[PDB]
Amino acid sequence: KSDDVNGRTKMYKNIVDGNHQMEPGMPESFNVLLKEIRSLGINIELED
Amino acid sequence: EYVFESPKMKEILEKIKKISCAECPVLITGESGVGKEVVARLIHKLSDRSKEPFVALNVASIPRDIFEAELFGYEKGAFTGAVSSKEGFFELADGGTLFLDEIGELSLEAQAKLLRVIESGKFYRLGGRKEIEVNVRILAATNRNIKELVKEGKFREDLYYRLGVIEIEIPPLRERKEDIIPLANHFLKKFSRKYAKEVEGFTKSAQELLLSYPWYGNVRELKNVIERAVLFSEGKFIDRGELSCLV
Amino acid sequence: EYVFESPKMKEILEKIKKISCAECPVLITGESGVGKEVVARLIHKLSDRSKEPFVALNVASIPRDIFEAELFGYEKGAFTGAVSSKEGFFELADGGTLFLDEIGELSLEAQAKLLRVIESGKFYRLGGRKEIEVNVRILAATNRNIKELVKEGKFREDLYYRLGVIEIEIPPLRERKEDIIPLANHFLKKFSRKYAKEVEGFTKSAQELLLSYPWYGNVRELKNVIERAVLFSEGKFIDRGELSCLV
Amino acid sequence: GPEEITADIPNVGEAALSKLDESGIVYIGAEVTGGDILVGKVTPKGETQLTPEEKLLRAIFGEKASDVKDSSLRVPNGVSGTVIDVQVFTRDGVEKDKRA
Amino acid sequence: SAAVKEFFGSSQLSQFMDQNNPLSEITHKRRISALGPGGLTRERAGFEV
Amino acid sequence: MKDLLKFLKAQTKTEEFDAIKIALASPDMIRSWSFGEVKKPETINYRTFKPERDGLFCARIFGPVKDYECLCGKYKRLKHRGVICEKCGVEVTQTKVRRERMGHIELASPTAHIWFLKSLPSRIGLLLDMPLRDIERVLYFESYVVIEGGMTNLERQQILTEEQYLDALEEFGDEFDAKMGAEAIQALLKSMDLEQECEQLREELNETNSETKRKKLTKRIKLLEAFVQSGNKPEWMILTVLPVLPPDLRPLVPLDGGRFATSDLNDLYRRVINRNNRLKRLLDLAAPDIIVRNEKRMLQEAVDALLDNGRRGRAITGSNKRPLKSLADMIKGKQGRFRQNLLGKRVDYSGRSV
Amino acid sequence: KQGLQLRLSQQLAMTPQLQQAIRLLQLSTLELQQELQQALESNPLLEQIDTHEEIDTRETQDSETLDTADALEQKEMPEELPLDASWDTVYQGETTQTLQDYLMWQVELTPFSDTDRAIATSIVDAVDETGYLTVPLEDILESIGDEEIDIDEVEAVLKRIQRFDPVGVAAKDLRDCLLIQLSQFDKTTPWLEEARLIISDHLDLLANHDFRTLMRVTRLKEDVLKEAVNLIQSLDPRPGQSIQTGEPEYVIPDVLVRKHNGHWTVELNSDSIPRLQINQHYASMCNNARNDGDSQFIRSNLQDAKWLIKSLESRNDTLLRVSRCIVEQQQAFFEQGEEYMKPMVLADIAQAVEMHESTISRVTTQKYLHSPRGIFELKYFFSSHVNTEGGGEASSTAIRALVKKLIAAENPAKPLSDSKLTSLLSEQGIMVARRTVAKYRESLSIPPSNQRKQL
DNA sequence: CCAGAAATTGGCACGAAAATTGCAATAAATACAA
DNA sequence: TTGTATTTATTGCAATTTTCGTGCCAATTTCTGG
Ligand SMILES: Nc1ncnc2c1ncn2[C@@H]1O[C@H](COP(=O)(O)OP(=O)(O)OP(=O)(O)O)[C@@H](O)[C@H]1O
Ligand SMILES: Nc1ncnc2c1ncn2[C@@H]1O[C@H](COP(=O)(O)OP(=O)(O)O)[C@@H](O)[C@H]1O
Ligand SMILES: [Zn+2]
Repeated sequence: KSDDVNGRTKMYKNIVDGNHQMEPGMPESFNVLLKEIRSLGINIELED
Repeated sequence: EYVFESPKMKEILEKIKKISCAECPVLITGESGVGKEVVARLIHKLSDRSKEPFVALNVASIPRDIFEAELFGYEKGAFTGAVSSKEGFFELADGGTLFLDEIGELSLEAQAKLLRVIESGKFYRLGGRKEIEVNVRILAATNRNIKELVKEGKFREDLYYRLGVIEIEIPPLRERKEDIIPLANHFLKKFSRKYAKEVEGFTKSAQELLLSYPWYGNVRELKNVIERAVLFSEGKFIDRGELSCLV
Repeated sequence: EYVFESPKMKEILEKIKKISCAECPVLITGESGVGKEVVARLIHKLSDRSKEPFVALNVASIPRDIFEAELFGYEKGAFTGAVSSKEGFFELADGGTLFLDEIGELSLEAQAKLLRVIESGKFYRLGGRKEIEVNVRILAATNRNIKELVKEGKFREDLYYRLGVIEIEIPPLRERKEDIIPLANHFLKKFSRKYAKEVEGFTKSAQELLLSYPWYGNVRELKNVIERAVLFSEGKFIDRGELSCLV
Repeated sequence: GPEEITADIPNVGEAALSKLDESGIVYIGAEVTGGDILVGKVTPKGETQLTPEEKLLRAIFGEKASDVKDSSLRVPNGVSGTVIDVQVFTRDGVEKDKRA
Repeated sequence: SAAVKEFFGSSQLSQFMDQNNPLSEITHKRRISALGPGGLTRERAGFEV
Repeated sequence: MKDLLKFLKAQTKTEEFDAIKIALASPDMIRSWSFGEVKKPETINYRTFKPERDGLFCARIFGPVKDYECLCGKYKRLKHRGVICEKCGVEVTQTKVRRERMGHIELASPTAHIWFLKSLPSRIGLLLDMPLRDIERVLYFESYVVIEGGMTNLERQQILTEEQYLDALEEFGDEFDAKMGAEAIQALLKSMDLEQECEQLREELNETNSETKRKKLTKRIKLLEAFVQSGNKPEWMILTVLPVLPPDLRPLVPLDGGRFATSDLNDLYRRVINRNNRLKRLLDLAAPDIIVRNEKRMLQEAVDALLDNGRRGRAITGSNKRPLKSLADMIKGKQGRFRQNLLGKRVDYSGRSV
Repeated sequence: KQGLQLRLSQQLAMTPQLQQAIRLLQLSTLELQQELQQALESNPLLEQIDTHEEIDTRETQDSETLDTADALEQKEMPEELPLDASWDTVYQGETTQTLQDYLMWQVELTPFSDTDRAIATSIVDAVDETGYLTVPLEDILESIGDEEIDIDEVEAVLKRIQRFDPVGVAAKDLRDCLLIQLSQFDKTTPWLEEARLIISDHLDLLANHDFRTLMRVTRLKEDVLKEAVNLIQSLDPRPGQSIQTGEPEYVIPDVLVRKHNGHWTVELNSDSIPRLQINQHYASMCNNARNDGDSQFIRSNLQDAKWLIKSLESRNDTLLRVSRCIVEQQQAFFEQGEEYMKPMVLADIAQAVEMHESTISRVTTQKYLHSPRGIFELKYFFSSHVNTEGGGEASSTAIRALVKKLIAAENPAKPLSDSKLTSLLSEQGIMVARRTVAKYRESLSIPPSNQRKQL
């Protein structure tokens, strides 16, 4: 409902098709936060 | 374009086609008037630098004192009288092809000025302290036997092995009996429109005389004879009488 | 990139290794296409001046009347044209190596103009009233027997011992039979890789032919012949027929 | 080039231009709802290269269509009312229209 | 002129007149404020003022 | 990719993970992150309205401004996907890669990281066991510090003023080594050892018994053991390369009239780039040190302002006397990512009324 | 004698003393700013006036460590509420939907297969902002990436896409777009079959405005032809312009011209005039007590900075003088618009300001003037002339304006040709040849006489 | 009504006028130490 | 009483290309008699 860019489109398509099911992903704001923390010279990364 | 009829000319053209992909310098040997410059221009067109400029120079007229000045250019303070920097022939031919007419006549002393430029491609201007790198393909044409000059102590063998990587031989017109009639017809057609004489062809006697003659000046002498015949004829076809310039 | 399979080449390499810390000028003598430039650059690389600029200059490329200006530079007001202070090639290679290519062709007059610079490193510019101290290691290359030219009177004996602290002789390739096969293989590999050719070696008859011809251009002639064969190659293996220019 | 306030918009129907006067501005007393045009304006779209297709379009449908694009003022969605007052402000040296 | 325009247009004590009704305008014009340039702030004001 | 179906299927994947790891970044890591180096402080051309080359919005570094088109326009459609134009250098791909491509800036001289100097207790001062006053004086070119003790009576961390350094230089000559700036601190951090300090502090704690000094020794030993166990290195606390944020996360605000205005982050980046370029030019001409020291101090201050504006001394403000927001401001506070966008957010399929 | 010799000579030297501070006139404001940036980078003694300011900040900042009891102890109110709520309980843009976004939204909600969806994605990628397909289907088939697919599948997917909203989008050419639009109409439409026939078969005749061969071939009357043509003209030639995404681009003027007290005042745009300054801090250490190398360095850099500042000031003065002279000469244009602009060449301006024509040419390159009428170029006011009966002159710009005005007020059934346009200009005193009139008409992209008639 | 016979336009060429750029370091007036 | 180093004061020519107007003519649109 907020910032899963692919999830929004998939949810809308499924609702129109009559299939009330979602495929969640990663919010975009967390990726923005990762980039902003990296811009400070700190190495933060998703593991495995 | 250019007309090639004899088997030797076809073989030369095929070899040129095969070696056009090669960037090696070429040395061409023959006589005066055999068409070495035409072959060089064909080679330049058939290579990948056809769009690139082609600079052909007759090195038999360059003064010895300004030899380095013309070849390498110079800076502002190189000598007296100069106020501005000047480019060199290699730089002017950078990214293209440089052709040298009558390389056999070159002086032995000046042959040392081209020992390193051909291989290394790096040189300094007069009055300068900066090294310049280029990419120029060297073509040389000569009517003299280079190897004989080397053996008789007149040519620098290092420069020979620098240029003697690809060899081309153009036989004179005396071995081109098949390729006399097409050249004569082409020259007649060209000069008929050039001088508005409207002459079409030749008669049997004129063709026989032109074919039987062992031309020494080759294509140049044949073209001059055709031009003189055009200038001094009024008929539709040129007979043997109008060809009185020959022996 | 450089093949040293002959025992003499290994001896030369070991001597070069022993003189890496040696700073004295060296003189190299050999024939055409033996590898004087390669050996000199290997000496330069193995010395303490590996990262220092390596200024290679040919003495014959400078006009006679501006030779001093190109050798030492000039100051302002020295002559009609001395617009500003300019340094010479010796000051250009400060702390590095200066490579005098083809020192044999140098005239007697020029050899008397550089007797104090090599031994002491001090020279005055044209118009400069201050003494210039420079430290450049000098490597000279020649294709002439200088030890005989000093006797014949065509070379100045004073400069011979200034450039005769260390002398290197490169034997001709026709005596270096351990190099012909490896050099031919390396050249064939390089020219096949560059020309997109599907050839990957010689035939046994071709190998026997390459070890019997009396090469005169030595390594350079071998490279030229290999390139000529690669250009006109028509099979995965090169036969004696392609190398018909030898004998 | 300058934007023009005009009543001749190439890409609108005649019904949508019924409420505009000869200067391209709505009449006093008009009842308008969301989506209606209040002031008609056009904007230059540049100098498109005269390709054969562009020449065909200009030949068939006219030149005004191929030179300008619509940038009119429209009633926002969910807004209705009656036009009771119109004011025009013009810079010095610019020609005044009929409404002014 | 710049200082005068800034004061009369973008000061904290210069405000659009409240115009709901006449009482709004009368109340707005008779208003006293402890805030502004040289006054207090609603975070540092206190409890006794 | 060759088959377009798999190519489209593989750009909507979700990354798999089960943990998050944080550490310090070496200059090699920062260089491996980036796609190019930023060299010019310009952003937009204002004549062709296209990004400048090597600028803060360069398409050769950060990506295409249009989907599957390069800057010049030789390659334009999906049939040329994954192709680098040899004329402009722009890849042919999606324009969303401008959200996840970073750049880097090569600094002329080292600069300290303001977070590892001003977050109490100071990490540099705790590792080197020096007061914060001395480190601040050295970093901002107000005093000297000895790097190598030498054969004289100068200690390995002794602070020397101008006159003291002058007389020491004229007395001892070239026996010692004294420096100022971030280079000196980096030299101290690079030349130290951790195991010897650990064992010495452990033996000192074993022998000497105290209350405050025992706490100090415990703090230092904990810091040393943490640094040893972690893969970090002390000299990584001094910046040599500077990361640059992707351009779509710091967009330019367009206004009616064609004015692009400016953003605080872009302004701070431009100031850093200008100072770095001027110092790079000055170092090449062998200019007198009396000017290059001021240039290095200004570069240090600019980097500090970019990383965290207002934490150290004065704060750089805008035209209307408002301090510029830095990266830390974007991260922390009640207006930062955590409070405003991650712990709560606005949603679709919602309404409100009386 | 040929030879490079070093000698002492007594010769005469010409005066090439030029080519200094001359390249600063031909550049625009943006390139001039770039050059100034380079100069500031290379010279430590040059600084430019800025606006950034720095002020001290030492106020304490509240953190979480403040205990809960202390919060209730304090009489003051918190600066920001810890609770995620407002006091009653950086700018970024927004996403916009383009034509391709709308098309992909419709593609997502259509029962396609995976292969068909990839084909549709490629097709929509190959659609421009006017609504037409910019590549042949062969390129799309090549970009699909496998050889198991024919061209009929691509055609079917394209036909499905062409029925999206707007109708006619992703069409190959104009005829295809018009036929697609017509296929959506009902058969009850009166003039449908004739319009369909005209579009399908004879569309170039309508482009050439024949109206004679057209009726002969289609065997129709004049009224039915007019009705069909009006129906065709009611269609949308650019279906992809319903969703308009764009913004106009502007140019910041270099010279401002206004009218005060009935007099034309000309000045420079103060928001864009370049300027520099001398850094006093570095230049204030130029004392002999310091090192001599430092002293010579600072002296050289200060002299260069002062010279550059003088050159910039002179450039600004020259530009202002030239603009003022040009405005003064062309005064009737600013009061009555076009048709009143007198002919002008660089020689007149150079004589008026006592300079060479090269200086005038360089100063007026890529310079823009703002007037109450609009934004123009400084070079726009120079034009040729055509001799007018009685010794007068007529500028080509005025003649073009007159020709456009005459053509814009003609009878549609009888378009005015070059022969009649010359006669109208002949009776006004202008003596302009037919070829020149045709050239002027072509320069305005106006069709010839036979291609402007209407029914 | 229709076919044979008259205006229209844009390419190409001519001379002449106008816009463009390659010349990159100089010279004259003024103050100070012997 | 003078000879030298410093500070301002120098924004124009001459090739050279590009463009201006205008006439000739060949491939298209209009005018008139059986
Ligand atoms: N060991 C080697 N391996 C490969 N190539 C070699 C070797 N020795 C010589 N060559 C080749 O020999 C060629 C000529 O070398 P070089 O320039 O030293 O010749 P030179 O005539 O002695 O030089 P110079 O006259 O310029 O002093 C080069 O193209 C080089 O590749
Ligand atoms: N294939 C050809 N077709 C037409 N003319 C040729 C051909 N070959 C040679 N020639 C003529 O022969 C002449 C030889 O000129 P050039 O090559 O300059 O001198 P040389 O032959 O002595 O090198 C040229 O002028 C050219 O016209
Ligand atoms: Zn490109």
